[PDB]
Amino acid sequence: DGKDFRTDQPQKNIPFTLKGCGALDWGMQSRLSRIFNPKTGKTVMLAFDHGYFQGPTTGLERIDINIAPLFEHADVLMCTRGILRSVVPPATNRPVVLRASGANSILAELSNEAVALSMDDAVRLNSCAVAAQVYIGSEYEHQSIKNIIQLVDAGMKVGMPTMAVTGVGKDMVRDQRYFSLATRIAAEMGAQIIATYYVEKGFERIVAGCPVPIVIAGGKKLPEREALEMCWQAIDQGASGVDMGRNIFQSDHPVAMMKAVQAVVHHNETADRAYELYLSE
Amino acid sequence: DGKDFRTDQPQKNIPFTLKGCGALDWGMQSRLSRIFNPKTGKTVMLAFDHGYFQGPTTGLERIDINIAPLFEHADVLMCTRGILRSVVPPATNRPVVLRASGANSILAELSNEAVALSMDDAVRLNSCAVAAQVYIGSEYEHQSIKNIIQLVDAGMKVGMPTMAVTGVGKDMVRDQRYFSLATRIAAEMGAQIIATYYVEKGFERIVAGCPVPIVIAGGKKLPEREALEMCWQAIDQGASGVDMGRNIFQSDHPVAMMKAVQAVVHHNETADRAYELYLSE
Amino acid sequence: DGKDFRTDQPQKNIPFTLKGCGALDWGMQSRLSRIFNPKTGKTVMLAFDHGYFQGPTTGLERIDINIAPLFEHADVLMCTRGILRSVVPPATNRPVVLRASGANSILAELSNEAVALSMDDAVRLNSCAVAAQVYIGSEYEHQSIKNIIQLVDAGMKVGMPTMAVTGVGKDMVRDQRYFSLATRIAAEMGAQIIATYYVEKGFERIVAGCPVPIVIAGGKKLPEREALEMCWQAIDQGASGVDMGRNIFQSDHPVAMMKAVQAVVHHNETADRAYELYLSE
Amino acid sequence: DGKDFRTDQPQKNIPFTLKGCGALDWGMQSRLSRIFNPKTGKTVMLAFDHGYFQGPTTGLERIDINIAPLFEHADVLMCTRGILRSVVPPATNRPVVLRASGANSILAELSNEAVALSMDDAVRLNSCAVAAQVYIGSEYEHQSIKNIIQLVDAGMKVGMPTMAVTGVGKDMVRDQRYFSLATRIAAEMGAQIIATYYVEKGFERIVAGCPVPIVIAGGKKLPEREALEMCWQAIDQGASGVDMGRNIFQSDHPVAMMKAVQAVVHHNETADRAYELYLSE
Amino acid sequence: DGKDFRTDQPQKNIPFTLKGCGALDWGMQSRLSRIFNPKTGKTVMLAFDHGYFQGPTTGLERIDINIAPLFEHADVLMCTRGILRSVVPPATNRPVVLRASGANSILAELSNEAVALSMDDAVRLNSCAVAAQVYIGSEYEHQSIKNIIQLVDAGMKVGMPTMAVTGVGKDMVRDQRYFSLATRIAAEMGAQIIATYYVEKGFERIVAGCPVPIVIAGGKKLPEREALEMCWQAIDQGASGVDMGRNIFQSDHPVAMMKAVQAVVHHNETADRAYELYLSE
Ligand SMILES: CC(=O)[C@@H](O)C(=O)COP(=O)(O)O
Ligand SMILES: CC(=O)[C@@H](O)C(=O)COP(=O)(O)O
Ligand SMILES: CC(=O)[C@@H](O)C(=O)COP(=O)(O)O
Ligand SMILES: CC(=O)[C@@H](O)C(=O)COP(=O)(O)O
Ligand SMILES: CC(=O)[C@@H](O)C(=O)COP(=O)(O)O
Repeated sequence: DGKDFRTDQPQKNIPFTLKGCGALDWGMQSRLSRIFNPKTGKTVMLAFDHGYFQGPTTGLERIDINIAPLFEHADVLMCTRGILRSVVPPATNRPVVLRASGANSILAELSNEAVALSMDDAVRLNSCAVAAQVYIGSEYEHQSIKNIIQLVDAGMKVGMPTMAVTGVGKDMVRDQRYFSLATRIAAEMGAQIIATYYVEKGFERIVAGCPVPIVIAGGKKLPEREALEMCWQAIDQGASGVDMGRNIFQSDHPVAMMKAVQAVVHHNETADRAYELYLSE
Repeated sequence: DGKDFRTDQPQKNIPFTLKGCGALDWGMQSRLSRIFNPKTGKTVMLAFDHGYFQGPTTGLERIDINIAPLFEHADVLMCTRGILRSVVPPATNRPVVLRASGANSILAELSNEAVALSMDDAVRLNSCAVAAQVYIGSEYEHQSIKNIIQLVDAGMKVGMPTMAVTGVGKDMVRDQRYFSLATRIAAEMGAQIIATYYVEKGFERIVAGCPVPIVIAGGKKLPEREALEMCWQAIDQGASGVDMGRNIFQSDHPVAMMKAVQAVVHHNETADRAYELYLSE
Repeated sequence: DGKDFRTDQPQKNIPFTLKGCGALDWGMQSRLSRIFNPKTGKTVMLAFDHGYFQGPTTGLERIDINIAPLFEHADVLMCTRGILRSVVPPATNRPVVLRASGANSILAELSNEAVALSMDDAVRLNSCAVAAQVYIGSEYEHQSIKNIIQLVDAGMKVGMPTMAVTGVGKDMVRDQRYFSLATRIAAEMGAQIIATYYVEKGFERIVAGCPVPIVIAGGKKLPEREALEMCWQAIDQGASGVDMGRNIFQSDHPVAMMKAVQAVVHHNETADRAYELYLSE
Repeated sequence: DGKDFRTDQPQKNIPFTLKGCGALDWGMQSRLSRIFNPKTGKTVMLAFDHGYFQGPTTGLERIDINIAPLFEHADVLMCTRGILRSVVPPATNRPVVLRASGANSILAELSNEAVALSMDDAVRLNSCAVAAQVYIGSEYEHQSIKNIIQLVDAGMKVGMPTMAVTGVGKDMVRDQRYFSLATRIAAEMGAQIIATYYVEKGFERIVAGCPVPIVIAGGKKLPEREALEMCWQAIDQGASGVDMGRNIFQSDHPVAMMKAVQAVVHHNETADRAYELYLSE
Repeated sequence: DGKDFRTDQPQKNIPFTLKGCGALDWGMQSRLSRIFNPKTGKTVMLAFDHGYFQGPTTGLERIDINIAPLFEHADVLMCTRGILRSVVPPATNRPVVLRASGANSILAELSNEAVALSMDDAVRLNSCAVAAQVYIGSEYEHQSIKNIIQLVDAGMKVGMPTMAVTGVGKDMVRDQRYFSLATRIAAEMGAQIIATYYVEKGFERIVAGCPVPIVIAGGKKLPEREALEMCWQAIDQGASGVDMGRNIFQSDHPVAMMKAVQAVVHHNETADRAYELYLSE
């Protein structure tokens, strides 16, 4: 009778502010919190998935020795289930984003992708999301959009987020009007995280037209403090993070490279004080 | 070129303020919005499912004649699929909460209920929610809780809210500590709407202790002037609406009783000016 | 001794008058009534699914912003699940018609569409109908019908209506004899809603030849006084509503435009007395 | 061109007037229409399923010999799948209603019934409806209603009507208050046809309180001049037909009895005028 | 090339050290890493599912106010789906252990539990594990074990860990020989996490005899200095962590108390360098 139900204190719902994800089930919003830091709304994603069509890329020839010491320093790991089960220790304890597409290679057509793992297996490995390429304007574009749909159709049954990454190929003009077309279609079809390329004009425009968080692709490795201005620019006009690739594992200062990348995204750091985490390491 | 992405304007998630329902999928939140008014957060639910174990209850002998003109002034209709399909015209265009429990009758033990319709048919009939009686303290309580468990498990797959109605047994009172026990376990098991009966002391402690909306059922017929004080009291110390059966259709002016409960719930009306326009019609 | 079954007054079924929808289950008839007002039998549909193959179309760069305040003034909203969950709040409380086709784009063949979301997810989102493009006379005409067939097969299990939208090419003469070919087949295939374009000669024959309701596609952006004339005569020749977009959200006065569209549709307003209080607020 | 769409003539829906069945899918409305003649809205059903718990009951020892010549003068046959496949020839071309309950007998508890055939097989047998006993007030009242629930849930997936037969005990009074309770519970649960017994006072009130068609069970053999008054009284009080087992096949002039029953049910003839067409044969 | 395959340096599998979990799939091993900290192999679990059969016990009347600020201090949360979706924010970003048993209450038999959630929904809710009570020696012991058997069966398909919690009666004077029975059977049946009570004589034989990790349940409220002696004694004698419900939300220093529990489990902190992790507030 002296117990306190606090009748004086009205119940009020606590808002979920991750962009365009305010009308999702708890679990899907839960997995998204593992990727996107709840304080920050952004992520630093470590991609080491390129072997799914490229093979032993420079720096991913040995995942266990040169990429293993880098896991602890990533917000979220991105790889394949083959790489995950083989060389990525479960005890590493980081959110994982699975490559669920493949059946392409650098010797044949690049857009000829199919779903590379079932949602059944994405769940069994306790994934936070699945990722697939969308290839608008390429030969097998129809199929590429269909891969997303199947993952999204499957993803809703289980609360598993889908990442659509807009994949450019051969000779294709990277501009804002294309990626605006490309990112939006993926988001329009239902993808909840978008991975894209930074564009020097109108990146502000691809993010705005995209209702859901947007992440940056690294591109080819530049000298180790390079376009952290790219990251800084990306974060400054709305990118929700970076899914950096070779730009990290091929850096010759891999643990010290991302301590730099953290700062630009979460620490709202100037691009040129990213070098203040220096390569004198 | 002439496009306006309003880059000056960051995208913002709009909070869903309905109590304990801020982390549900769009469709489930959508279904809750037909029932729970999105700007007042409350409901006036018309229950006439009483015949599912009582037969032709008084006021309910002819649903097509005496209840048909009331569909139109109700927020939500509550009946069985048998009544819904037979005499409730689809063109009524009101949210329906289906009675999904039964296999008991006033001739036997009354807590002896089982699921009376599959989620398949609730979806087929475009239900906004499914409802079942839970009988805490009764001979057959275990099964009644099991019914909700099944309905919630089935309901989550499809975005269908589940309503639990606290059916009291064998005069075991019917005080606050009992309804706190009944409502919370039900809410704990996963039901997003809870129907309970009003008590004259401490109804505020039942509402506060329940993580999801609580609406009260009308009970046996009272003088309409004694019955809107119940509504006024329930809503004022936190009820998120009403599920009023017999205090509507047993009255001499159900349509005028209608508006009066409506006046109390949504319009924050004091008790007797709601009947000061009960007799105005 | 106190019951009144009013045996003198026989039960009489109340007819469902919606054209060609008199032999449907309650739930399917229920869903059609959120869309078609049961008193007028008509609809005003706000289409903002344009981005599903076009990207950030002019007027849809910010759905979150410029088209969102217009939701309240539409009878039914039409969009994608990607857009719906991201930027359309559940509290909007409007019937939704989901874009259920896609995998095409402005860079490739435009008739090459596949089903873009499962019936599983349409239910989960509490859709009122699903829509797909049919491309009669086009390269992927066959597949476009197959998608329709597939949607009807899934919809019938669950009581969900399918809307067929006529897909035009850069090749095709738009006349009465053609839309009669396009609309009839879709209706013949099982579609309960057909979306087509107005023709200035013989539109009365397109309406007559279709056993189910016909709604108008918006067509190219017009001066608003041209689009209410488009609206008035089609409804004058039997149309059951509009599936309008750019004549509303590209208008520089979107809210004032739909009230003008409601009046022409519903209130049998002549187009130039509809313009009366087009300039209200 | 010379086509006649006769656009001056709007399409108008033709109502399905069968009581409480105006909101059913076409196929379900189709099956109910084979049973209930749409011109009279009534039926004469020849029930010979008695062997499912009674064994070779009197008059039914030889279905192939003393019941076979009666099929043609019946509107719909009611039997079990065992009798149907074995001794009822397919070429009979009459509607059949399958007994879908059993597993009881005259040597044990008579309410102890379970579902006796899957919906898979009712369809396989081109059934127009499935039937089960409901045993209100009995030991297995719970089970008997659950049997109905399972059949109605299954029937809705397939457009198969379910008939509920008020299985009554007994030490228990056959008054209107009982059949009103039994019939209402069954109809409320979803059964589209209810078979019950005629009572000399307030049967019209059993009819009025049931939203869906009511057909009467024949009961034990009466003098045929007495059974035509039961028929006359029942139809006069709102009943939609007959479910006549023993008052037909136990008569020594069964064919002439069904014509006598036909006259009362469809052609609205008096009992004493239907009686001299009971003779004449 | 620019390749470095380190042929001199063979790949080596990283051993997974969690007790009895060296033969599990990555995903299952992954989920256990969110619960048992990879540094220590230990956990501090915050249980507040008590209401699933007790209703609003003291400290749990309002989860959102007095339990919400504690999310910050446990390794893993243990609760129900009803509490989770309603009052636990996804942005909490915490490992969750769902209550997967219920259908009991304090007014009836307490061992009368059933499986309370589909594995489907635990996955949808991104659980790290599901938990159920085992009631060895009680009247409904059989079902409680089957509940465990079923959850593991569902879990093994999906890589979802099952926790078995030992449910005691006041039949039993509870000692070491008995909890040895309860813990072992469950682990034997397949549960990978075990919850037990401390016994002051022979707790060493329960942990050694249990092949999979054991966490101790707090039990009823005791003074914090000896309750931290419970934590120290259990952890020091091989227990792998705590599943601490009532002994935290008992304190007038709940928030400052778990740091005392925190330190003892993770750092092998002395019980009474721990009584005063009060300080200044
Ligand atoms: C198939 C791909 O697109 C990968 O190459 C990838 O996305 C990794 O990131 P980056 O290193 O390309 O930026
Ligand atoms: C147990 C019941 O009676 C339910 O049918 C119910 O909750 C309807 O409410 P009311 O009729 O008591 O107002
Ligand atoms: C496939 C489409 O393009 C439809 O979205 C459509 O045509 C209706 O909107 P409007 O663009 O005609 O106004
Ligand atoms: C199994 C039955 O009892 C029903 O098939 C039935 O009611 C037959 O009619 P009657 O034998 O009562 O005339
Ligand atoms: C039977 C219970 O009460 C469980 O819920 C439990 O043991 C949780 O921890 P504590 O209450 O022992 O601290």
